[PDB]
Amino acid sequence: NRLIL
Amino acid sequence: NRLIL
Amino acid sequence: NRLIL
Amino acid sequence: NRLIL
Amino acid sequence: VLLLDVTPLSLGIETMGGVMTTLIAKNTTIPTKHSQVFSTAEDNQSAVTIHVLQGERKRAADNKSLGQFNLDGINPAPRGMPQIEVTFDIDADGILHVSAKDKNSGKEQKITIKASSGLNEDEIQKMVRDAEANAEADRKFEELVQTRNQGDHLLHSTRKQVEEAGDKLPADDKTAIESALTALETALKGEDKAAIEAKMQELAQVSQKLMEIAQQQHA
Amino acid sequence: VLLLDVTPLSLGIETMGGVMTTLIAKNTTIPTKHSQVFSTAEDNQSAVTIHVLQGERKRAADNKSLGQFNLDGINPAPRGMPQIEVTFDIDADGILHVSAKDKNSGKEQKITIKASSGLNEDEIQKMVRDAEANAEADRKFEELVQTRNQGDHLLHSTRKQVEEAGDKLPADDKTAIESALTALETALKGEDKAAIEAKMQELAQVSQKLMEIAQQQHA
Amino acid sequence: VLLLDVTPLSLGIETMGGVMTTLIAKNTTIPTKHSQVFSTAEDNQSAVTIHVLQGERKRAADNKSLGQFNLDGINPAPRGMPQIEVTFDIDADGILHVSAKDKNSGKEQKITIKASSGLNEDEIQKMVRDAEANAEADRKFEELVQTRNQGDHLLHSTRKQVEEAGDKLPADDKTAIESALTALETALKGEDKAAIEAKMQELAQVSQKLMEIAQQQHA
Amino acid sequence: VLLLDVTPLSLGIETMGGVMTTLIAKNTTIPTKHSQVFSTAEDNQSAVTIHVLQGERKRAADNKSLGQFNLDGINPAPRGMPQIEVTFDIDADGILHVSAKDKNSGKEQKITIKASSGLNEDEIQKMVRDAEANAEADRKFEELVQTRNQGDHLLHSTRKQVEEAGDKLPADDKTAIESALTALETALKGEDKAAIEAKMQELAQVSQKLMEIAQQQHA
Repeated sequence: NRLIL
Repeated sequence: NRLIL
Repeated sequence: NRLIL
Repeated sequence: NRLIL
Repeated sequence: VLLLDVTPLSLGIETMGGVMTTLIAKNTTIPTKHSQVFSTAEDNQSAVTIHVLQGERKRAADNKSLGQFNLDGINPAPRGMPQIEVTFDIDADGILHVSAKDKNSGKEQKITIKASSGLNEDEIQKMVRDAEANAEADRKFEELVQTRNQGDHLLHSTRKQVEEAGDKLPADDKTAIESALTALETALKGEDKAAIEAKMQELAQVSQKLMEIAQQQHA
Repeated sequence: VLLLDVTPLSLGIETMGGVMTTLIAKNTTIPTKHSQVFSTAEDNQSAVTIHVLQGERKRAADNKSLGQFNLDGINPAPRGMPQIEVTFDIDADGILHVSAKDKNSGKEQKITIKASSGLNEDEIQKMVRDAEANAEADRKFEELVQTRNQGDHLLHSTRKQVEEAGDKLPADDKTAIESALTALETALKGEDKAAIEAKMQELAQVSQKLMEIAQQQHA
Repeated sequence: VLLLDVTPLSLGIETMGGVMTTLIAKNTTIPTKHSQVFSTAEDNQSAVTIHVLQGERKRAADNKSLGQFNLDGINPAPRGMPQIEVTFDIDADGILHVSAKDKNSGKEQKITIKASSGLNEDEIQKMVRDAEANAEADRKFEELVQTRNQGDHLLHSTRKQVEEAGDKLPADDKTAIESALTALETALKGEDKAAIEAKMQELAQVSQKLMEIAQQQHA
Repeated sequence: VLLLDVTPLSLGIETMGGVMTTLIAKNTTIPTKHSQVFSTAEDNQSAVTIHVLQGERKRAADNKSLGQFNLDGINPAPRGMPQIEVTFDIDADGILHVSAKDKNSGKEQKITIKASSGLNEDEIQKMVRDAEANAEADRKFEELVQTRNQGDHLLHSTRKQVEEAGDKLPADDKTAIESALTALETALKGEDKAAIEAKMQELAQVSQKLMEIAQQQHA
């Protein structure tokens, strides 16, 4: 569930 | 009319 | 010729 | 021996 | 004006590596609305967790957690393709509205964080001087997360390119490349920047033929 | 809290020399109340003018004028004896109340300055970077006002001590001292710090016998 | 110590979008050595230009240019794979050594910039207050470059995934996707963030079947 | 320039009340030379102690002591008349020369403080964040010292004016004034700002006839 730039 | 410290 | 991060 | 402003 | 409403601390979200990414900088005058577009970390990722943070530290865990919520229903796609727009909106009353919208589906979730939330004045002062006492340790942390993220990019992209290469890749090359991805994957689980860098370099040194194939494939 | 009420610019008053003396510093959280006690510049002064200022510049004239008012009815006294307490009080609504109270009479006057007064956000930013562009010229101005004020102190005190000395002072000494006070008075009207300093030094060099008499008189 | 040697302004390099990426922050004490790893912007890119900058502005062109040099001989590879390590090293004498090393070949080029180079004290002060006068316009510039870069990522990756899809992609889908990449490519040449965002959104809305194929291909 | 020599911390001297008075501000570029003129605290004072300080705290004792030296041979004079010029001169090599010159005699003493003296980088950072953690307690300290100094001025001047008044002062008035100076003298030895203010106010309330006499005496 992470977000990246 | 001035003020001083 | 650009660079990216 | 103090100094003042 | 004799007075301004300003944010006493930066506000943002946790991104990959456990870092705070700022959406609204410290001392921005409110009301204000800022947005940035983020994406997924893994292939076929179906949800993102928006973890809202207040503070000036680079490590998410060293900032104050204002809340979290998930956005689900992300359709299957390679990592980094989905576009998840995150907007931080502080109104005239000092209330923070955070929303995450998937631009493919138009699906959206929000969290609302009342003006009283977050750090009190004593913690705000503590935060600003801790960020200052720790500018160096935070920089080294930022550089490590950046290295780890670049290594994870190299790992994932190289694996995808080995697969697209198939038999175009010489067996000697594939053996060298695969042993090096295993070594990189392992190093990625640690905390040693120079070890990650070392395994990335070994992959670059053994992948020159693979790089040529992948370039040609789309040339 | 996600938000603070802070002063975007320092607030204070004009004191002798045309300088801004700050009562509430830039970025103080409101509500807040600060006071300082001031006095008169001349013997037998019957009134003081409170000129309220907003900004970060050392010269009063380079800051924003929020208003002025006078406090009258100061009873006759030597300069520097009356105690005029000036309080700056910003309430929860961002309204600034400035009062000046004479502690001998208990007489008081106020000005109230509504939250909307003073510089808008564009002037506030201009002010903060002008104060920064000019930190040096403002320092030199501050040092000149300080020199001029010390020279005016020396002028006035030395004149009072010549009078208390009367015939204890040798005629040669009084001639030297009086020519030097005339020279100091003249230099005080200009803008040349080193000329003021030069006339103050000449007075110190010719006043050593007067200094001894005045010391003895109260010893 | 009564004194420190510090950098009066940030130092770094120009990266994609015309932005200054900082390697050594303003007010770092010297000597100091910092490195970061960069990569190529295009498939089959054979060289990188290291443009060295001094200052606090987000636009490269608004900072002071300390020099530039090229590193050639980058072997053919997809954009973003090569690892070009850039190190900024300021020694005890205040001399800045900038090097770029390709970690695949071990090839390196350097520029040396003597302590006297860059902005004088008057420009340094002008720079610090210009960065402050322009924090907003610089933020909007940063957000536009970020949008443009994400759009260029989406353009390039989607083109690579259409090719890997081949006939797995339904003809209706490919028509929709290809018209949308043309529209995105065009928008990328302009300066209108919301137009870029609009063309990226249209691509996400028409690419859901392509996204599913590309995910499956490596699943 | 890629580099500047700047002062990492303010430098100055201890003045009456135990306060640090700054001669050279934090982050001034060297070489630099600044001077200010100080005077004596007591009638017939024959010497001044120059206590040199490094740091950002208002209390002298909370800053780093770089040295002290005395200037003797001040000729007898009322407090506040002698002119003792104190110059802080940091040369190109980072060496600090502090001198104190009596402008009446031309007598001078110096201390030289080598570039390596004072706080190391770890204490410098600690100092800057302590000054920040304590901006409030330091402000209250500054306001107390200012009150105490104004009370000491009122005490001393009123005693001198009672003496010059002699029998012009009505016996009722002198009794009231003398009991109030005793009360002020006592309050001056403590730490309670409002008690000092209270005793100063009582003196102003009982001294209105004395004030009129002293004004008339020099009118």
